[PDB]
Amino acid sequence: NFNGLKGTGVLTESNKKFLPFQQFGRDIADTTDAVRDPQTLEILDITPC
Amino acid sequence: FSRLDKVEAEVQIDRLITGRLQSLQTYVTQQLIRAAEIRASANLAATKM
Repeated sequence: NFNGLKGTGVLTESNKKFLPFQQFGRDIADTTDAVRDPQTLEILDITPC
Repeated sequence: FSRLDKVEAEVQIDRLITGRLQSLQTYVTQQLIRAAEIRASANLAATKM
């Protein structure tokens, strides 16, 4: 869960650079594929295991 | 599921399951119709061979 966004998957450090105002990354299916951790401002890709 | 109960979530989910399932029966019908054209070609290619 990130900020209420429930899901299941494997988290890994992203090379994606979010701009200051983004919290979620979306794929072509509009599913959240990346997220900025709310305590430490670095980006995880979310992948189904 | 992040926001509704096991009583109204279902009333929404039922429409995602219906739509996405119809999106499969449509894709499978398209593949079966195309498979029949590739077969006509494969039968001509075997006859050319």
